[PDB]
Amino acid sequence: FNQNSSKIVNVLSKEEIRSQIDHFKSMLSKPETLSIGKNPFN
Amino acid sequence: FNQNSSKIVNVLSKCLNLISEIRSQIDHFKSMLSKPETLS
Amino acid sequence: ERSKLSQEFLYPHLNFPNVKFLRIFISNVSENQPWNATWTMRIEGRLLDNVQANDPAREKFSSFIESIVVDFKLESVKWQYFDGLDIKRVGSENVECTISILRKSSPEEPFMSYSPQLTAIIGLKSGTSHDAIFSIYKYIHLNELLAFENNRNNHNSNKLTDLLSLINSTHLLPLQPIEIDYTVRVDKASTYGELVLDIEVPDVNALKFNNTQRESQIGAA
Amino acid sequence: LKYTKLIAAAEDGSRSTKDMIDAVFHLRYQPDGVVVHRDDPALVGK
Repeated sequence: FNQNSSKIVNVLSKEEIRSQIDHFKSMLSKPETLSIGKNPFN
Repeated sequence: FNQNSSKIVNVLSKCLNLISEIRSQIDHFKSMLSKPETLS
Repeated sequence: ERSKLSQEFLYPHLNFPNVKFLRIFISNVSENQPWNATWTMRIEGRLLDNVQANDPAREKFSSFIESIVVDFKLESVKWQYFDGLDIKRVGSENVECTISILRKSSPEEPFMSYSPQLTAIIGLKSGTSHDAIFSIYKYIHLNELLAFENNRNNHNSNKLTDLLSLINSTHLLPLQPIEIDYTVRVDKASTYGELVLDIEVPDVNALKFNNTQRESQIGAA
Repeated sequence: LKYTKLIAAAEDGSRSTKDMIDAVFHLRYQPDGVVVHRDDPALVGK
């Protein structure tokens, strides 16, 4: 999935779309996980 | 993995709709990202 | 014993999780301005607990914080290693600034943050060296780049396995700080409840109870 | 095993996101390590 996303974005390389491509690439740089801890107040 | 795949597909669909061999490539990319074939 | 380092045994600990949760407030309170200049802004911190503020033995917000930097666009404040940090100055127009907050990192913590050149290839922000090496090897095997390997890893990471296994070692980096952009509000007297950000801090007790109770040690026993 | 049905339901396409996470979770979870609330409707109540 990472390979295909990067590939099709490098192909989309060829204003709004520029800022959006920047946003996408920054988002790909940082994926999100789940942080789980105890529950202080029931 | 599910959440990240979903977010990436949404923002890519938006960016592709905003930019609408070049035309055929864009159409094929739309078709590919429509369903999660990007994994396979 | 061979797979002590793979995140498959480290990431979730639903029986005894490894992290606590800390909440940070960024605010400023304009007082008696023209309607001189008061300019105080505060960074507050508190652990989400049923514990009350008045009770002693509460952990200070500065217990687990390394560096706090505030750069204006005046003068820039840096803190090196109090539940709140207050900064009061003179001036009334307005300012916007960058805040960098770095968190204390335990030695018991087993996860290293990856560099953007890595987390692009593997959809993982942080993992041990073992995970990165295993995934890179799985990658070069998956694309048949195999003992010479030539590509995407080249242009991203910018000759052989003995070569790559240290380029990647260099790629692993120490904990990076949190960056925020915050604007002081001069007409907006109280900016207290707007910017609240939550981060997770290590729980050393859980790490200590976990690394001494591992499948390897219990199996050996 | 304990999660043999929650695992199966995850990749079969059913319960795509919220259904699953609520099924697992007592413990507290946030959607990421760092969560910033640039502006919140309930938090401005302080």
